[PDB]
Amino acid sequence: GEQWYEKFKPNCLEQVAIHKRKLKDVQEALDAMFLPNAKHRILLLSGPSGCSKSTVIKELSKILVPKYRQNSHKVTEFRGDCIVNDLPQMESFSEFLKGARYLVMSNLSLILIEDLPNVFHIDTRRRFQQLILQWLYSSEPLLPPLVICITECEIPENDNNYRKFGIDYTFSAETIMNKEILMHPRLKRIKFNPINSTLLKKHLKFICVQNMKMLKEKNKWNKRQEVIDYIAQETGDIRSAITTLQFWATSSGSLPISTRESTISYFHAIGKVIHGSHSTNNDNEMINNLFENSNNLLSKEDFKLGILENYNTFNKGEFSISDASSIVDCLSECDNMNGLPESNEYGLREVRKTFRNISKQGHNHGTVYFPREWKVRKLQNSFKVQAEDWLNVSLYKYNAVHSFRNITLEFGYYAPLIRKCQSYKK
Amino acid sequence: LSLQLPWVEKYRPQVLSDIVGNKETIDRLQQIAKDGNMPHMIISGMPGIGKTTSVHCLAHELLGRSYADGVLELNASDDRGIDVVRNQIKHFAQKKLHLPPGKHKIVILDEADSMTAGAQQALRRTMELYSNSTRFAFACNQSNKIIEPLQSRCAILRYSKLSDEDVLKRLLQIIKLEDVKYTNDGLEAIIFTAEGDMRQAINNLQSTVAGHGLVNADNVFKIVDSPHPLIVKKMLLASNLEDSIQILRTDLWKKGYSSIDIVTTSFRVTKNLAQVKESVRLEMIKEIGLTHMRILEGVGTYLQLASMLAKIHKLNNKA
Amino acid sequence: SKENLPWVEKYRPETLDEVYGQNEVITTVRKFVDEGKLPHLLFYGPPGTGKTSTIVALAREIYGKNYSNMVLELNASDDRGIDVVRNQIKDFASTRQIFSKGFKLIILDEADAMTNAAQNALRRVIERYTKNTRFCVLANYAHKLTPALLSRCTRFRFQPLPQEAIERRIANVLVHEKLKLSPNAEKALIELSNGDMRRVLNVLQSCKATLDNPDEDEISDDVIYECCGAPRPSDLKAVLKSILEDDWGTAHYTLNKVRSAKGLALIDLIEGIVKILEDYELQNEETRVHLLTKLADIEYSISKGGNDQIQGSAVIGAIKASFENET
Amino acid sequence: MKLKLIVNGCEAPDDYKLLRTTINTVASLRKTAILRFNSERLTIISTPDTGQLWCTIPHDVFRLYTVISARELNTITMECNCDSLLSVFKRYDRVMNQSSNMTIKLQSCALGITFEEIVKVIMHSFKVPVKLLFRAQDTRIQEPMINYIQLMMYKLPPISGEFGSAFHGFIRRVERYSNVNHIHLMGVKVELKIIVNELDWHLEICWNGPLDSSTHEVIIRCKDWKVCSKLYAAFEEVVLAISHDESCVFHCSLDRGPRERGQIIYYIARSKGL
Amino acid sequence: NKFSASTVHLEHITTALSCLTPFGSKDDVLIFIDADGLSFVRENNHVIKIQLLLSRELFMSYSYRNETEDHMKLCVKINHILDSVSVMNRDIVECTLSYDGHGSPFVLIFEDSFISERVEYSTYLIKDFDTNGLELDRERISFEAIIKGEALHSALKDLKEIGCKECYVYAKTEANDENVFALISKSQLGFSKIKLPSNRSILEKLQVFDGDSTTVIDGFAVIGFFDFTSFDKIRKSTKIASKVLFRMDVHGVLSVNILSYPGIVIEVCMLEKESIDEAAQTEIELLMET
Amino acid sequence: SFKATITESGKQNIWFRAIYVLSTIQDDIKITVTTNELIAWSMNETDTTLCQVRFQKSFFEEYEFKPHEIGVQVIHKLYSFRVNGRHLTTISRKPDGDGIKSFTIAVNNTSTCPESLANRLIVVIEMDSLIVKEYCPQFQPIKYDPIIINLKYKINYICCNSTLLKNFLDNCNVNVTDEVKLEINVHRLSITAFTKAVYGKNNDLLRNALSMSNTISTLDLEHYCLFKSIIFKLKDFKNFITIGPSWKTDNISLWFCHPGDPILMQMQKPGVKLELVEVTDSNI
DNA sequence: GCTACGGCTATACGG
DNA sequence: GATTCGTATC
Ligand SMILES: Nc1ncnc2c1ncn2[C@@H]1O[C@H](COP(=O)(O)OP(=O)(O)OP(O)(O)=S)[C@@H](O)[C@H]1O
Ligand SMILES: Nc1ncnc2c1ncn2[C@@H]1O[C@H](COP(=O)(O)OP(=O)(O)OP(O)(O)=S)[C@@H](O)[C@H]1O
Ligand SMILES: Nc1ncnc2c1ncn2[C@@H]1O[C@H](COP(=O)(O)OP(=O)(O)OP(O)(O)=S)[C@@H](O)[C@H]1O
Ligand SMILES: [Mg+2]
Ligand SMILES: [Mg+2]
Ligand SMILES: [Mg+2]
Repeated sequence: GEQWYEKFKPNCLEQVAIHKRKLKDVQEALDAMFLPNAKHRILLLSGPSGCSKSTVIKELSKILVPKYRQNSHKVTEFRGDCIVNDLPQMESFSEFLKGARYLVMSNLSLILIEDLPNVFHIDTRRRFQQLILQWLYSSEPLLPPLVICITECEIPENDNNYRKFGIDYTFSAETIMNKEILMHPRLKRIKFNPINSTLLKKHLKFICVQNMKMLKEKNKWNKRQEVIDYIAQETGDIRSAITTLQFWATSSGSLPISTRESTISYFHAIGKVIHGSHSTNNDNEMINNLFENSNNLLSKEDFKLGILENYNTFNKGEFSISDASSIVDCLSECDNMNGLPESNEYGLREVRKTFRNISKQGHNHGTVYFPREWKVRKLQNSFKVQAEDWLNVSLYKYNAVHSFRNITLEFGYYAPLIRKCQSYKK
Repeated sequence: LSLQLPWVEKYRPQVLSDIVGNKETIDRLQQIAKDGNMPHMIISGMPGIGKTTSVHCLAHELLGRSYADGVLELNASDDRGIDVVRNQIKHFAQKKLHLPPGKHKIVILDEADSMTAGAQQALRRTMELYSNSTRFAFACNQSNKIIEPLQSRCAILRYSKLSDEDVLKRLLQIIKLEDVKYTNDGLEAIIFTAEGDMRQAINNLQSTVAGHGLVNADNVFKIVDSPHPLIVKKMLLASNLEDSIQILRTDLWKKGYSSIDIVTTSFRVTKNLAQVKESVRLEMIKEIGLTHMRILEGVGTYLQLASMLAKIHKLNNKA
Repeated sequence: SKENLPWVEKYRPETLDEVYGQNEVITTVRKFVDEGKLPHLLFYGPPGTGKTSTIVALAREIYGKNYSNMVLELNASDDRGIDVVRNQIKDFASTRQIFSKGFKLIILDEADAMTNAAQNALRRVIERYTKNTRFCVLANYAHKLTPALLSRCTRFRFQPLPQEAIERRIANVLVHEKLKLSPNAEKALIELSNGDMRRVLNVLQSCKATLDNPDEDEISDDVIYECCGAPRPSDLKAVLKSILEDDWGTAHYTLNKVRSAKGLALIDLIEGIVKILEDYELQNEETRVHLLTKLADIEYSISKGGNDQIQGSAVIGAIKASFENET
Repeated sequence: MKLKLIVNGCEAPDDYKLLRTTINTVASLRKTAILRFNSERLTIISTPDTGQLWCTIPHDVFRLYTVISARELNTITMECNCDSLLSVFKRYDRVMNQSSNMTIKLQSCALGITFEEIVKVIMHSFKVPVKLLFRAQDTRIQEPMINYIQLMMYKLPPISGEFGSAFHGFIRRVERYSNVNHIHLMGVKVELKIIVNELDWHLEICWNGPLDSSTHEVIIRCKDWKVCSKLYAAFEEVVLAISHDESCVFHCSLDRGPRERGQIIYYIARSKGL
Repeated sequence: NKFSASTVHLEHITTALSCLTPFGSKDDVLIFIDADGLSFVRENNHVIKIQLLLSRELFMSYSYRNETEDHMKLCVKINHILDSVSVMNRDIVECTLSYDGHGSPFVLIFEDSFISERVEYSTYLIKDFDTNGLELDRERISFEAIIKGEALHSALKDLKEIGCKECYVYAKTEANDENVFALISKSQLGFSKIKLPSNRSILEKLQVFDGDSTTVIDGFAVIGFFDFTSFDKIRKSTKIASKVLFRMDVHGVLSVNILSYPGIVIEVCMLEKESIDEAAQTEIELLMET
Repeated sequence: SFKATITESGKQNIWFRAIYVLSTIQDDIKITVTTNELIAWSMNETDTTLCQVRFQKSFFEEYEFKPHEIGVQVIHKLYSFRVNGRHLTTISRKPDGDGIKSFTIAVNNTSTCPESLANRLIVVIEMDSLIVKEYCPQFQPIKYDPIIINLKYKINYICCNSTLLKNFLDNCNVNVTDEVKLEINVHRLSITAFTKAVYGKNNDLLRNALSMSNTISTLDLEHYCLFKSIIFKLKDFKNFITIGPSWKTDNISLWFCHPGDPILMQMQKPGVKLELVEVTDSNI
């Protein structure tokens, strides 16, 4: 009389739908974080939705927290719905983190933060970033272990005017946690992957064998295998798979089986645009589905830069120069359309059509990379700082003004070979 | 001095039996009503195909007498933020309402595609703790708008466009219950202009009967207009340039359609076109994009549309 | 004080019988109001077609002496965000009638320039309060509206004003102002307006101003062309003939003479040549493509500014090159 | 840096009142008020269009004012959290309202503020974190110079005088309004005309009482005008000076004398020109 | 000047104008000027209207030298006027309200011997609609009740404190000299009612008619479903009031007369919500049976 | 099921203050009704701060309780339910300009009540002007768990007068200092509301170090049984202290043994019993 | 004298 | 989506 993702829930660590390597590394990290030494303070779990990112922490705490606790068992999940009377919503998480640090000896309990505060609001987002930053840099000799399961999901289109970006596009850990936290030596980011087909089939078969009377009663036990295979091959979400299986089993008719559609990742979308999709051989259908399901990813200028930086992976880069010229020319034309959706459609349709007429069997492809634009902009900012310093020291010594363009082109190069080459002589 | 409900509201379905179209989905909803074990659902489809009416009918047939305090119909018109999800939805879900066996409260979050991200994140938490007593019933035109973590624990029932037979059946029921003189060609024209939208067909029939009386093709077409996505497809697929130019100048320009609308409809039709080569399709998309840029800059004129048609015909027929 | 008004504001129709042209829409809404029930309307069409003068006249004819407390009008000149839609419209359309007069009309002029969030929040207000409130939507661009909002709105298309309606309105304006207009000048007004009453009214006001004696003098075609700086058909035909037949030097000289003796702009001449070239034989299909593409490019360049002489030479060369595909 | 100052209220109700007024003003203006502790006196700096506040607190104010440092003329500069200083001064004046001096020291930086209260030895320790600035930044922070080319020092009526309450009301006339952002002060050979011009809301507040001290005009922000009005309430001697389209000077002075006089000056930069 | 009125007491007019504060905080107001005095009419969303009257006897130098019009109307803002009349005092500040006809600012000259403040406000064209639209019909009054100002103010403050998203009005009279008048609140806490006392000190008079304003009936309850966002617009108005009179007709229009020179009379009118739910009235009636 | 009336000014004030503080501890206040006393308690989201208020039968003028209702929990028989704190705190507040003549709270889950009263608490407020206000806040029946700490903690014992403590707490602010360092010595007793500082990457200053302190005496201590440098939170401590003086009928007792065992608090009234438990730090 | 209240203010949120 | 490496298992 309830949903099948409950009741038929994992009871031990073996029942958890997770790969062996993932389980072993998560357990190693947890055991390292429960030692008296505090090499790692927080464990930043991340991954797609419903990838056993929550059901494994409780099972680990069932056989880890009591062992290392003192004598004189579960988690301390943060409730984001508790509206305290004399407490602002920003201060709710502050109080949570300031009261959860007292669980060290005789009160040890893992701190699980899955439902993050409204990080879409800038003020509380930076307050949370500061609070977790204080946790890493805390002078406290002993702190309890802490886990932040940031479920990555593609934030859909919104009516927010600007509100910067990042958290308005994706709900990844990089859009919530800042670079200082990610690169902190005491942070361990163990990412999670979608559940493999084998474990999904195993668990679905376990559910089916645990309830077969109604399956055979509704002449579905003989058709169970195809349904299980289709469900385990269409989605990598365990909870969604169980819900779909329950919906199909409880039903009585010929309703087609449907499941949630996964969002195509950035590298995945780049590969689909460059190489294609094995499922669909029609370019128009694939492009239309890609734009309809994920338009927040194909609209960013990074994806065009991604194609520009990754189209040299087809046949390791041995394709004709004319194809590359056409691709880059059309990319420039799309850049010259001020971000219209038509330009976004054309810049991918042309690439897919070009990489279709030259598709040759038995040609190894290379690897892709993120566009090298952040490095370039950081170097440009460094050069800006250098030019500003040079012009500042220039005006302080002598009354001569020099334009930044000339500094970049002429002054910048000759300034060392003049000043430092005469410092030698002094 | 009107006091007369529109035909859209007048013959609104109150049972899960007169809802035409999507026979399998309606049968599944009937099974849910019979049993009561309603799972979380996210109904998705084109506008005006019974998405909201089906949810309301299933809520009426599940809660029954407890419909007054068993359903919380929230919508885009009402305030839907993180605060409202954390207080009103939380209290409604947390409410201990006695219900018949196998019955759960139905939080009707209609137009859930327009909800804020933080509200959906709080919905995740409230649904994780309150799903043994309450069952959320989302209703949106696009399932992708609802975040995947929410879709993880919600069953998906995507609605399809109503066929020309179910719409005809419901229209005939309305005609019989209203005693309206009809013509076969008139009903065919109503179905054609409906484009699978039952509410639009009902509105067109009501307008035709109230303004002209007898419902035939002439009276339907003298008040309702042929869909412009079809004239756009006709002009884009015209082999000869003169034919397309005439189809534009007489059926989209003098008819009173803005150039920007003509460009957007052309882009959509090209996206959803068929029997055209991929290179031709992308070249047409590029031409439509150039024309769209020219329209947006402020050069919106018939000349730009004619140039777009000329470019399309040139890339279709070569040199 | 109505005399101290622009002719586009003091000639605004006050009753449905003064809204010429849109006869089908007027008849349909009259049938609706006479039969009591009025569906949620949506008026669409080019600007200046009477999409507001019709709805305001309908509101006046429905709510006599009560056009103020029964009708709420919101336009782009005021904020129409989420808060406005969720508070003001809801409060107005959620209250009982003043004197049980009927339903509460809500006129949303220029609803195209509205955020999609507001357009989606308005739909449930429209559907949940349809018993005592009927919404009217005025928009010039249909692509700006949510498809669901279009679904829950009966669509009336305000087509460009036909020649007969504009002629009748011009006759009424002439009678009211005691003016005289030549039939050729009236046809020039028809072609200049291209389905827009406000353009005709403004040009007539400017012509009356341009006349030394607005009483004993007749507004001729020359006045109608001089007051707006528009090219006469004769000069456009001469320019087209010079470009199509004479050599490059004489064509350029004729173009310069036409654009200098009267001050005519180049874009107006381009539009006139385009219009005169539509009803041409042009057997070869490539000539049409060349003409349309090159003239559109030149018009786009003119819209961004530049050298008028170079643009005119480009026009001449483009037309000559396009008509070389003829032979 | 053995900075150890001692403040008391009962033995002198004027110097402590001046110190409290300065602390309240610097707290109201902005955060992180600079404290330039010299050997001769003390200056509570408040430097960000935005106005600047400068005061001269004589060493006679503090019973054991000792500032010893290796820098020039024993100059110690230390930016401090004025909010915490405001809180501790509020606590101390609450203690006085309810005979222990407010002894302060520089513990390590940190201000070892402490004072006892009797309801009963209730020692209220109020350590406040404080930074220490260098000479280069201290030399960078300097009091602005006002050229007296035509600066007219309109002598404001004393508070104790009969006209004092009327002039205070005249100053606060524009405060009660809500849509007031910029105030166009005008001074003529003398009377004060508080004139505020908007799109439709006109204002011609004028003072008719006798005043002591061509025309002078300046436009200043109403945010600083409330601060000036609050300052005018405490100090008996008050001088308001107007620079023609250049600046505005609200010169307050507390003549302790013999004994060094204390003054506080707030320079207002015309938010917009004439 | 066509109009010129001088007053010595500013706190009274200040409170009278501040009674309009709960309405649009920064918007336009209409000021009718006639021989009787000057008035302030404010309407929000065409659902609620408030009218404040200041009689001639309140002032001391009322002239009204205009002759071409029986009444003179002008549209100005509210915040600036309230701030000007909030001048308080130290010596009486004699206001010099003036208006020199069409195209002239509504000048407020304040003289305090030492201070000669003069304030001018430009006039906006018109509200441009029939203001007299919320007036109740004096033939179909459903009920007429009089309640003291303090009790109603306390009840409205209590409703505001507990949220009170929507409000109901319950009025019923019995032949056994037992009259019941109370307000129901649909808030986050559910349906909460506030029963006013039947004593004549609180409720001086209660007469439930039958849509004719003449026949008094017993056992019939008049339900008025009013949105509280408009019902709280007169919360502070009753705070300075002595007696408050309630009038609601069958047209769903509430009329509240507030009275504290013959004092100040505040005549407000409110529209009634459509009451979509049929069971809402039924459940209110069932709740009122206890 | 039960009925309890509060016909007094001070009793109503202390009831409102206790409800407000329990709301400032957790979003929903949990109330357990018994045949001898009314117990309202709240617990933090981290299971670290727990406060229980026990209004005895003598607190209510008419405290009836009939557990013969058809949830119910048996150990004596007591009925427990959970109600929203933010909804109960806006009911018990004293209106300004008027006075609460009678404040009674009751519920009847029997078959007599209709669906409108089903799972709806009844609280009735009567003004001095005879104005009667009715509210129906919703509730959900739950089960009560008595945390056995007071029976086990009764380790050093400290009894101090709450006047100076309350003054120091109201002088403190919950946004600048979030710690309480209660240090008691044989010579003097000191309470410091300090704040640990957090250093950034390049030895920056991420968190300030406000160190408000207060030392009074040892003789003034009513009972200083040393038989200590304990540290705990501040925000809940101030509210629990301010609970008491709201009734004009004031001291408080301290219980703590080890840095791991939570510190126990208890201050009593003629009809109100107050208890607070806070988990401290074990950083020796 | 203390109160209960009017005005001030620090401020979490708003758009 | 493609590559390289890596166990685990039938
Ligand atoms: N064999 C199984 N393996 C994993 N989860 C299972 C299994 N059987 C049932 N479940 C349920 O499926 C759900 C999966 O939970 P998790 O994926 O761990 O949570 P999650 O990853 O945080 O999901 P999100 O990110 O909140 S959408 C839980 O409710 C489990 O109780
Ligand atoms: N299958 C159907 N059978 C009968 N009437 C229908 C059907 N689908 C829609 N309608 C009519 O459509 C009108 C309202 O339909 P809705 O369910 O509100 O539209 P919708 O499917 O929810 O699309 P949106 O997104 O809400 S615009 C009523 O007049 C219904 O009678
Ligand atoms: N049918 C008509 N007959 C006579 N005058 C008309 C007619 N339609 C429009 N006009 C005139 O044109 C003016 C502008 O028309 P409106 O109805 O106010 O605006 P509109 O036609 O809706 O165009 P937009 O989209 O609002 S800019 C009116 O005030 C009339 O003077
Ligand atoms: Mg989880
Ligand atoms: Mg719907
Ligand atoms: Mg218009």
